[PDB]
Amino acid sequence: MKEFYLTVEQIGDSIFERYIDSNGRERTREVEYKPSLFAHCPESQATKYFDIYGKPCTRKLFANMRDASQWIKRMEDIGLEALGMDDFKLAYLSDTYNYEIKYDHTKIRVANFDIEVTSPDGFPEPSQAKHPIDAITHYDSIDDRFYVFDLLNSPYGNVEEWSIEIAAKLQEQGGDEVPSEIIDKIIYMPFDNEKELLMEYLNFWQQKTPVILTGWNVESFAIPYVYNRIKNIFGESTAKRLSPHRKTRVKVIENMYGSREIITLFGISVLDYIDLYKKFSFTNQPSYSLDYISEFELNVGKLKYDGPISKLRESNHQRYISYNIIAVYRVLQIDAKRQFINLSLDMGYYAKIQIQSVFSPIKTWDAIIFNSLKEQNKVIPQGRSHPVQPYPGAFVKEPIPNRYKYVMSFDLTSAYPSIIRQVNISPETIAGTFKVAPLHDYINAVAERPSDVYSCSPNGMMYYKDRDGVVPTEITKVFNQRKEHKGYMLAAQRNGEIIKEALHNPNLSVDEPLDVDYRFDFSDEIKEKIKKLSAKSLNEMLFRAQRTEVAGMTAQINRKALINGLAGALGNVWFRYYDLRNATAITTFGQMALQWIERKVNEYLNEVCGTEGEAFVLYGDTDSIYVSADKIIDKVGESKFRDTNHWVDFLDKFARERMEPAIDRGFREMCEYMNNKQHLMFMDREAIAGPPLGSKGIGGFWTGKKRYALNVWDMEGTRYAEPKLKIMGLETQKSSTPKAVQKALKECIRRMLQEGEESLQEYFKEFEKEFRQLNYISIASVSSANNIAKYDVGGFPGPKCPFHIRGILTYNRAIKGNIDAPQVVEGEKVYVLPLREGNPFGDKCIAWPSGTEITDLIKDDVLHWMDYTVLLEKTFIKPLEGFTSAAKLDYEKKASLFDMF
DNA sequence: CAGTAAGCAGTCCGCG
DNA sequence: GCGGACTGCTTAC
Ligand SMILES: Nc1ncnc2c1ncn2[C@H]1C[C@H](O)[C@@H](COP(=O)(O)OP(=O)(O)OP(=O)(O)O)O1
Ligand SMILES: [Ca+2]
Ligand SMILES: [Ca+2]
Ligand SMILES: [Ca+2]
Ligand SMILES: [Ca+2]
Ligand SMILES: [Ca+2]
Repeated sequence: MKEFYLTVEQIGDSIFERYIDSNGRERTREVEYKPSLFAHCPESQATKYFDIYGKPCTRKLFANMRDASQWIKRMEDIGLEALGMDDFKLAYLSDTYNYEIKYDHTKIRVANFDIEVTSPDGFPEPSQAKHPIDAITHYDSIDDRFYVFDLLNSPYGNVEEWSIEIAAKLQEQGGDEVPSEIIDKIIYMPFDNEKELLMEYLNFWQQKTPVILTGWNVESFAIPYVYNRIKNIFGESTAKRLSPHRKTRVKVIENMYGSREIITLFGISVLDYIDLYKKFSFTNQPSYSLDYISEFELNVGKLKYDGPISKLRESNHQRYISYNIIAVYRVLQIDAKRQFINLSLDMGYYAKIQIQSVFSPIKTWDAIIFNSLKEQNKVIPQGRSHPVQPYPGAFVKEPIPNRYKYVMSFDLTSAYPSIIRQVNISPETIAGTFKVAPLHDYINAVAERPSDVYSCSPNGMMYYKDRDGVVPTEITKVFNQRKEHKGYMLAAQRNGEIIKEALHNPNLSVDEPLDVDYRFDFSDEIKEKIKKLSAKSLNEMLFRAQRTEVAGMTAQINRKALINGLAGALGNVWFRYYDLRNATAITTFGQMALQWIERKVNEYLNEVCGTEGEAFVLYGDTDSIYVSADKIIDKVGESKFRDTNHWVDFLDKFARERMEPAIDRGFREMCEYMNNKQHLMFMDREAIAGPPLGSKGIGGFWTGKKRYALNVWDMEGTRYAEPKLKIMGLETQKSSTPKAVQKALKECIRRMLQEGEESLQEYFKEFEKEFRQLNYISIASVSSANNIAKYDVGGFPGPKCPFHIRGILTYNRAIKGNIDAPQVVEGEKVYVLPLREGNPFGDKCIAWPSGTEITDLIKDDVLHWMDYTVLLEKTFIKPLEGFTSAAKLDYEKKASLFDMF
């Protein structure tokens, strides 16, 4: 097999590399890597190295990495550019793996661990590590085993051994329901004392040294806790054994407010699953507890126990251990679904970076572009300092707030990356500037043609047409990967809808789910067999289809994020190729394209309908248009349609056979006008939206920019078994809106769009009458809580104190002098409730940590004083009034003359 | 981390 | 009470 790196570090003048050799064995080597850097030189001097602009360079080979770093400094002191890859491990990987990396995940040791620490005096701070580690569960991907290290004797209580037999039993038998599929994979090790536990853990770690290290909050909790506890008991040298090269750094994490402490283990790649989830999941969650995320992702019940966690070990050690094991398994289950570890490996190996660098698109792109340029003996420019400067972004059309009955949407495939490729936007392809006219002159095709030689953006930039830039070249490769995975995602989705249909008529049989590849559209033979399956087999197939769809989503959406991050990186002062000329070339071309095509679509539709001046495009955002199809439907007449699916077909055909050719023609003209390198503006139909045939549903509505709802029948070629709501921006979509409120508002919207005014009034009336019964958590608002200290003035709200911070301060007073009460953590999320006048908390709201029950001390008082009226008005009624006035509907029946009888 | 646009909640305060 | 300036937070792209 081909070799691949596992980890790489620079330590002084050595590269330390862990790798898989040609026999699939793990090895470690220390290499005294001699880096090269580059300086411009005279033309008269023969060389094969040129910078990205074609100026000749001489290579400088250094005796060692420190000489190279010192040289960079002296070049700054002289005032001359020091060219080449200044991150020497990236140069090392590029030299050592000068081919596309084919990796084998089965040879990569992925460790997933979690620790428990009993603490009587509040949260056990990792930087102090003053309490014994009383349990570790460490799952090893190569052994496929959960290694359980269990402390039997502690100053906080001596306990009996954990029982695997009780662990396996149902909770209704008194057991812990540790899933049966892992029972045989548990290797249980009890210990008489913490020192032997930790010594054995370190010996185990030595034998099975993680390459990828993950778990839930491991970076901010488990790793620094284990490190510091070992440090405190044994000394530094012993704690450094967590690093295969015995090197660690205490690293400070700083954004804007405050700072925390993480331990960098040299030669390990830490991918904390919480950070993987935040970067790659594209959710915003009200809470990031593992119980909360597990429930959301896996539909598994909360891990339940009596009393506080600080008393759980002594009261029920059996359950204490079982829950530590389950917690480790839950992260593996989330990963089997979401496949974020697989994604990280793919992207890391593609770029040739440290795997943990996948969190940084700047570092990812820096390395991809470096490897690409190196191939052609080209030399990358030195990174420079730039002051942060604002620059313009997308255009968003102001919609007329209204109901909109029939709507078809279109938007550009991979808009920004496509602009980059079409225009040929790249550091080395800048050809010059032209004299710019106001944007509107380009939109209306009245401005002078920018160039007869170069490819242009309406921001005034011109680009070469003779050859692709490195940015277009590399962005295209990742775009193509994205496209392949999106294809699989969409096929899985369509296949899902086939199964849902079939589920209307399940067969009364005992049979099995078909063995099929859900990434490909089901053949006719598969469809026929599906129509004969039991409900059990169909449901199993649906679950499997949806799992495939999720896997495709992870792979495609994060590749989309990476390429979109390249368009962004051009406006990031930290990027090697930062250039506001290029960042603005992209955004300004986008504004033009949207408004250009708005004009073209309006002109086309006024033509087919025989009108003038009428606005068919009602909305657009960045690269999308929403076209009113009322007139199209009305031209055949609603009476002509057999059912909903019939008009959906008709509009689908109209979009494909009339709209898209017209759109393509308009964009080809724009490409010619801008003299671009390649026409790549592909604006495909997204949504077909409307009310159910013969209903009083309104179909859709807009309240304003980035705020709308549509009843959709077909999304990007997926024809739904049941209509789906596309809601953007409205409160149903915000993590800040109470759970129960999101649900009620969504049902109100469903009724509006599918059923009409009267249905809406029925549901509102019922919701208003019943809502006081809803669980307090389900009706609590949610907010991130930053700068708690800034607004805290002796425990009371300072000037301009935000509502949610006020709540926290209320909470802090209510729990003051309580060591065991959960503390609100700076920068984390809180639930927030309003309080009625004259409550014992002495303020108008309270907040507590999100994803948790409020502490029992005050729970009963919060419940007694919760202001249901304020809650209702602010979270439900106010947004609903916004929706209904926009749609010209009433959520309460108005008096009519019929009332006289 | 460190792409921009733009919505709504809330504070503070004006607005005769 | 609304709205304007402002802070805070959260989406849509
Ligand atoms: N998360 C993001 N980061 C940076 N730029 C973004 C992000 N989301 C959207 N954009 C910018 C770049 C996109 O090309 C453009 C249009 O957004 P959008 O339609 O969501 O994606 P897209 O056009 O790149 O992919 P798709 O093919 O799925 O439509 O807006
Ligand atoms: Ca725990
Ligand atoms: Ca798009
Ligand atoms: Ca599309
Ligand atoms: Ca059937
Ligand atoms: Ca779009």
